[PDB]
Amino acid sequence: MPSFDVISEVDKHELTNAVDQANRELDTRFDFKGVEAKFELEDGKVINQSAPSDFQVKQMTDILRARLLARGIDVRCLEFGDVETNLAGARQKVTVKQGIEQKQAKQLVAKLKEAKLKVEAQINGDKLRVTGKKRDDLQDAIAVLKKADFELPLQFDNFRD
Repeated sequence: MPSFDVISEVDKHELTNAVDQANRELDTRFDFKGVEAKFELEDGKVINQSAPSDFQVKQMTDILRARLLARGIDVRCLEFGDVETNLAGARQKVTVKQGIEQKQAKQLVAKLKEAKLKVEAQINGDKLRVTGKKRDDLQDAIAVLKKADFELPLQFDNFRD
C-alpha cells in the first residue's frame, strides 16, 4: 500500500533570509528614517515586530508578508498575536506555525472521510501519513487537500511504496 506524508513545514534558512531581507528593507524606507523598528526571529518560530506605533507595525506586516512570499513561504502559516502598545512603542508576536497538531490532524482526517475517499490516514507526530490501495487515490487525496479550506499550508513528501 503506497503512502505519503502530509506536512506543514517552513525552510529554516529561507525563514531566516526573509527576516534579514525585511530588516534590510526597513533600512531603505524613508518613513522609517532613524525610526527604532526591527524584526527579530526567535527560536526559528516567532517573529517579533516592534515599532513606535501600531500603524508602523502594520506597515512592517506588509513588508514581512512580501519578504516571506518572496522566499517561497506560504504566509498563511503566520499566526498574528495582539499588537501590544506601551510607552516604549508597539510590539507584536507573529508565530510561524509549523507541523500539524492533533487538532488540525483530526480535522484533516475528517474531510478525507467526508470526501469518502479511498484512503486511510494516520497521525505520526506532527505529520499525517495517508495510505491507499493505489497511487491515484493518493493524488485524489492530495488534490482534495490542496483545494481545501485549511488554516495551514500543506506540502507532501516521503512517497513510499
